[PDB]
Amino acid sequence: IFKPEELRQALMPTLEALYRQDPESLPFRQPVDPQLLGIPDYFDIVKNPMDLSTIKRKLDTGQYQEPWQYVDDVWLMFNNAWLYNRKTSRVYKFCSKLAEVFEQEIDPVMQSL
Amino acid sequence: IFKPEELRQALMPTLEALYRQDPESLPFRQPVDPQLLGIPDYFDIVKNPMDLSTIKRKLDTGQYQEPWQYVDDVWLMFNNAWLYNRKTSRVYKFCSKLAEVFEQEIDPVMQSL
Ligand SMILES: CC(=O)n1cc(C(=O)Nc2cc(CO[C@H]3CCCCO3)cc(C(=O)O)c2)c2ccccc21
Ligand SMILES: CC(=O)n1cc(C(=O)Nc2cc(CO[C@H]3CCCCO3)cc(C(=O)O)c2)c2ccccc21
Repeated sequence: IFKPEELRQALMPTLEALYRQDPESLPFRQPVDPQLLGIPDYFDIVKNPMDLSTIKRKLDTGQYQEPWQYVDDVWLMFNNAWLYNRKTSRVYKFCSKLAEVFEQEIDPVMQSL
Repeated sequence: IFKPEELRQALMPTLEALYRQDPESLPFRQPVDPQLLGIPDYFDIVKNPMDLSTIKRKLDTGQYQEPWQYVDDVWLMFNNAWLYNRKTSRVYKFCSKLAEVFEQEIDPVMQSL
C-alpha cells in the first residue's frame, strides 16, 4: 500500500539533488543517443537504458508504486554508465559523484519509509 | 593525422572547464533561440551562430579535422556574444569570464599536441 503523490514529496528532493550537481548531472539529464554521442555499440552492452528525465517523468506521472522501484531505476542509470564507460572517462567519474550524493540523500528518506 | 577520439580526449577537458563555469556557461549550453528569448534581431546581427552543445556534438561525431577548427568554433561563440549583447549585460560579462578561462586551459593543450 503506497500512493505516488507522497512518493513525490518523499523522493523528489533526492532526484532534485542529482540535478543540482552541475556539470556532473548533464550527461544524465537525457536518454543516451548512441549516434549523436559517437558510441554506436551502446546497446550491445546496455539493455535497459535509464536517465534523470525518465525517472522524473515516472515520478511526475505515477509509474512508481513502491519507492524501491525509484531506487532501482536510479541505480540502473548509474550501473549502465559504469558498465559501458571506461574507468578513466569523465562520464564514469561524474557517475561516481552522483552515486555518492544519491547514497547520502536516499538513506534517511528510505529509513523513514 | 588527428583521429576523432584523439582530438576528443585532448580537447574535451577544455570544453569541461567551460561547462564548469556556473552561471557563466548557462546561456551558452544551447543554441540561441530568438523567439523563446524575445530577440528577433539576433540573426540580423549574428550570421554564424555557435554554442557549446554544437561544439560538443562536432567533437563527439569526429567533425573536426584539426584542433584550430575547435578553437575557432569556441571563439566564434564568444565573438557572437560580445558582438550582440551590450557591455553592461549579464551575457557579455559571462562571455568575458568563459574566454579568460578558455585562454588558460587551451594554452597547455595546443602546445601539448
Ligand atoms: C550517460 C552516458 O553514458 N553518456 C552521456 C554522454 C554525454 O556526453 N551526454 C551528454 C552530455 C552533455 C553535456 O555534458 C557536458 C558535461 C561536462 C563535460 C562536457 O559535457 C549534454 C548532453 C545533452 O544535452 O544531450 C548529453 C556520453 C558521452 C560518451 C559516452 C557516454 C555518455
Ligand atoms: C548567447 C546569447 O547571446 N544569449 C543567451 C541568452 C540566454 O539567456 N540564454 C539562456 C540562458 C539560460 C540560463 O539563464 C541563466 C542566466 C544566469 C542565471 C539566471 O539564469 C537558459 C537558457 C535556456 O533554457 O535555453 C537560455 C540570451 C538572452 C538575451 C540575449 C542574448 C542571449
